[PDB]
Amino acid sequence: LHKEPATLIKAIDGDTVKLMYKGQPMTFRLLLVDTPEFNEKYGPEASAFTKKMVENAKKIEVEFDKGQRTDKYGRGLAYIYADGKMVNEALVRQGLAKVAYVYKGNNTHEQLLQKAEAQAKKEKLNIWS
Ligand SMILES: Cc1cn([C@H]2C[C@H](OP(=O)(O)O)[C@@H](COP(=O)(O)O)O2)c(=O)[nH]c1=O
Ligand SMILES: [Ca+2]
Repeated sequence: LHKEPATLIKAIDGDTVKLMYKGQPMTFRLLLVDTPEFNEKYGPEASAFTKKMVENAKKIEVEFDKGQRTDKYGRGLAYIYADGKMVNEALVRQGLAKVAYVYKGNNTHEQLLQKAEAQAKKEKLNIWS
């Protein structure tokens, strides 16, 4: 996989963010994770976590997997990195997202994220508390 540049337009929630990519505004949905909706428990905390990570970054990058790059709603599907740290993973490691939506051919970082989840769960963090 390859990292590509993007810039933040606006944080949205725990697992969606609006970025400018190749000069065009797009909503991205984070691969392989599910954060609670804002109205659900840990939703606000997930929103806040993602917002802080992307707003504080000097450099946002997008990394598409090998499969589908957009979902049926037109959202980009990618791993998102903030100053080199994967937001997807960081969410899972902090117990603010579950590994989820693992579809074959867009699952390159599945094992990485399952490992993060196992550690979050062992720590009894957030969703696992
Ligand atoms: C994360 C991801 C979501 N989706 C679609 C599946 C779900 O369809 P439904 O809307 O029919 O449930 C929805 C979940 O996104 P949200 O968790 O953002 O609601 O997005 C994909 O198609 N591919 C993906 O990789
Ligand atoms: Ca969600």
